[PDB]
Amino acid sequence: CPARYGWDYEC
Amino acid sequence: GYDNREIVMKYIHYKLSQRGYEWDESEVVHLTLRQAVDDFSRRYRRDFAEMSSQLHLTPFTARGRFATVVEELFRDGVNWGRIVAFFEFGGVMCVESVNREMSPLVDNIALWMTEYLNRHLHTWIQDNGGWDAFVELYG
Repeated sequence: CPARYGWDYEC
Repeated sequence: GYDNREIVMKYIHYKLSQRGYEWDESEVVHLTLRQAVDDFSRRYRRDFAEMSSQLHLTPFTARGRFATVVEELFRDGVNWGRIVAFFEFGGVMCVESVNREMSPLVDNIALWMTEYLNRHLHTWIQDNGGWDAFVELYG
């Protein structure tokens, strides 16, 4: 998904 | 095999015990969640703090506060980092409920987390390698 949290960049 | 309700309740049970409160495999998954929340606490503390901010809790606003946070978390998709954050958020809500003399809300929060997992998260988990995919990395 659109990264809105730091953990989104790992996924 | 696991039970989503068992996982939610072990996690909440653990987080309450951390803060000195006594309430009342799925175990391996609960332990995986603790490892992942610990990991994220060292790297995404600002994101955890920003989600837990604006938690002004009253029994008649508890559900609406839960729904707003969790619906914003997953509105444009589900990933494993958002599942970790969902657990952290529900745990924090449970300990804040006890700190503010609203201990009846703990089992409601466990129910809202269980329904939300089952209705909105479970199919994504199953389509993306099951709980095993997560346990494999953090177990």
